[PDB]
Amino acid sequence: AGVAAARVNSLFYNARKKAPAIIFIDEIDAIGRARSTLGGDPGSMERESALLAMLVQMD
Amino acid sequence: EARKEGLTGVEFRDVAGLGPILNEVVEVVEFLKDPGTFSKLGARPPKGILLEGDPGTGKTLLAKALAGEAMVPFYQMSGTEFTEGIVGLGAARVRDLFKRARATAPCVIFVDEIDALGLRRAENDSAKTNEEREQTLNQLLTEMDGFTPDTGVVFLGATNRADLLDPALMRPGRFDRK
Amino acid sequence: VIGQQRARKVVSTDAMDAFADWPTVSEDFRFDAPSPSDVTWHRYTDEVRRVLKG
Amino acid sequence: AEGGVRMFTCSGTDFYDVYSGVGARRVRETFDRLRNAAPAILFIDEFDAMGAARGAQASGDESASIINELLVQMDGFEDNRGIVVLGATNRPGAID
Amino acid sequence: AEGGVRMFTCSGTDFYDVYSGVGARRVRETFDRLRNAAPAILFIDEFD
Amino acid sequence: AEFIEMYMGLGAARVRDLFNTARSVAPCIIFIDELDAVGRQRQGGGRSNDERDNTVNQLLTEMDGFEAEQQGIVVMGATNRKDVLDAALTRPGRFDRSIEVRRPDFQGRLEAVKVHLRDKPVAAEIDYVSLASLMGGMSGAQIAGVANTACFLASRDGRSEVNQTDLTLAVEQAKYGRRFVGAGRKKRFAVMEASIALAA
Amino acid sequence: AGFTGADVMGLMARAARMAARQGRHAITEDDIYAAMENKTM
Amino acid sequence: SKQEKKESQWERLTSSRAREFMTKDEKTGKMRDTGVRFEDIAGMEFLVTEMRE
Ligand SMILES: Nc1ncnc2c1ncn2[C@@H]1O[C@H](COP(=O)(O)OP(=O)(O)NP(=O)(O)O)[C@@H](O)[C@H]1O
Repeated sequence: AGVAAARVNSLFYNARKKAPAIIFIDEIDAIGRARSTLGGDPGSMERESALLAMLVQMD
Repeated sequence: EARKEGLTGVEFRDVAGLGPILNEVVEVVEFLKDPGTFSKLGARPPKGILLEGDPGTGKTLLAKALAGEAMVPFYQMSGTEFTEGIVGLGAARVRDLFKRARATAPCVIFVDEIDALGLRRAENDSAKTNEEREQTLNQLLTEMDGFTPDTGVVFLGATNRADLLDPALMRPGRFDRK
Repeated sequence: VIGQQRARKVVSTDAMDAFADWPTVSEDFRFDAPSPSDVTWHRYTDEVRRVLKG
Repeated sequence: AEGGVRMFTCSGTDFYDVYSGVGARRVRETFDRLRNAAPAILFIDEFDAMGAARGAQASGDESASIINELLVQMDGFEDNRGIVVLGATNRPGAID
Repeated sequence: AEGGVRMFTCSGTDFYDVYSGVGARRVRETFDRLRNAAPAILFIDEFD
Repeated sequence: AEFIEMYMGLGAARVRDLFNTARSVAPCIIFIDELDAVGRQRQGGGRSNDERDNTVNQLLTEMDGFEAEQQGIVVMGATNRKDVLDAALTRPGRFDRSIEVRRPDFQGRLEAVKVHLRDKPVAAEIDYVSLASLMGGMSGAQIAGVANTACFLASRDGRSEVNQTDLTLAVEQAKYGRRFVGAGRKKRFAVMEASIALAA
Repeated sequence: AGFTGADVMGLMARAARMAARQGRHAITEDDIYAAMENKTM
Repeated sequence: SKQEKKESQWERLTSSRAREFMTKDEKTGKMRDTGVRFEDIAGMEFLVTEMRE
């Protein structure tokens, strides 16, 4: 748990460190999927947590 | 403590209506009573047979009837008990019993209601419920895989619904006959 | 059907005489003739009535 | 009143637990509690909750654990010192 | 600007974090800051 | 079978593992079974799809993905039905060639049965044309099973070989099956079959 | 027709970029129209 | 040790895993390249103009 968030954090951070650069996430469908309202499984937890990190970083 | 009964007292005469398939048990009973005579030409014994039949068919005693015919150490306990509500100790009983078998061979292990561990991991249940069930079932997989035919221990699984079994226990060389 | 399970034996006749039926199992080989026409249905239900009365 | 024994009461769903296996532990606890106070009567209302059939509910793990633990508790029950277990329910056929 | 009052800004994502022991403290902190800095107006985007 | 599991992200992990070790041992041939059970259409369905298709798209980024190439390794997959696979998987550029494996032909059975007898003690009065024109419709595993039952029945009979009649029975039992019927019901069967045959 | 405020911001930014592509440092009116034309193709 | 074992395990698990291109991959003296430009792409005229600018 928390590993996906730390990973996107490190990616975006070191990308901001060597600016100007380009990031390319192919197939964000597996990470930028719309958050559902059902499903209490850990996978949803980590996926939307990575999604939150992705968001707050890109904004 | 694991329920190991020394000598059984259940016979091949005290079960009826299964004569045609009974041959298998009788054959296995010779292999385990004389493990060196099948080391003669190399006839491969079963790794472990999972007894199948909807409940009330007697899957428990006819295994214990094999145990009585062989007077070998019979090891029985409920597979469902391998997932008590504490993480990590479910697999502990597995290893304990498998070394007990490797020590008191020639013996026969029996665990009715193991498909409770071998029913395919649901896509609707809690992971925390399935996580230690996962861990225990993988303990059984890896342990009974670590078993040799020459250790002189026959495994017996029992459940009523074969269709819910996961394809990992359905592997030949893990559960050869059914 | 969304079936069930009970500890009962087979019914006296109605579940034992259901052994002569051969139901349908696959959906793409089901036959159903066109329904009768309420002037044919008259004569068919009249045959049923004759059987019951006899 | 005619058994000269002690009476004990609880409900079935009392053994259903949001925590895994604690149903089994509380089954053990009740069983030993009654064992040390033999002879006695142990009456259980709401019985079909714990004594429900297998698979007919969405609680395979939990109810399965409850029933197997209670049976293996009363399977090896040879030290019955005059006690009884009286489970009360409305559907005797839906029982396991 | 028309009311002539201090303004603060935040966002739903912040207080949201799956690890324990944070949200309640962050909310209490925001509100006590506001209180000590009143009058004010706390715009909070994407409240949902 | 080792790609289907519900824990967090392990499918994509094992996919990356197989593919990076095949890149390290390159050149190579990566053959994979059970593709229809995993490579189904990405959609909502159940909850498992939040994981199930995840693995899939990791698959998708190993065949073509980025990196623009690795060596040019050959990736081969066995699936029963192509119509059920994902759209991205079956696209020219990830699976260049597509070949069908039907049931054995006439001469196909002719050859498949005779290559299955050098491992069998057999006689010399064997003309495979009758079997090839007699076993039409079966798969290869069923021909091998026919040979297996022939050998086992030769053992249980007390002989040392298998000739014409031997195979004929074996295939006749493998095709038309093998229960009691009363002598009262048997005459119904006889009357109806005889009437149909007389009519036709 | 059918736009939103965000799309209006984006369209005037596209017009700025379209004028810059023409080398002109002064955004003219046609850039506006130019926006609609490049979204089309 | 006992404390920073899991720190190392963490930042290994939680490391950056994006492949880095067009930076000096001078572990041996290289820099990873893709090797396709706006000429070996034939068809998306509009997209190539957009990204050119
Ligand atoms: N095939 C059988 N032949 C004879 N008696 C049988 C048979 N199956 C079950 N029994 C009877 O069932 C009783 C034993 O039941 P038990 O020890 O609880 O195992 P079981 O539950 O019936 N087997 P299982 O259905 O797998 O749980 C005895 O009275 C046996 O005589």
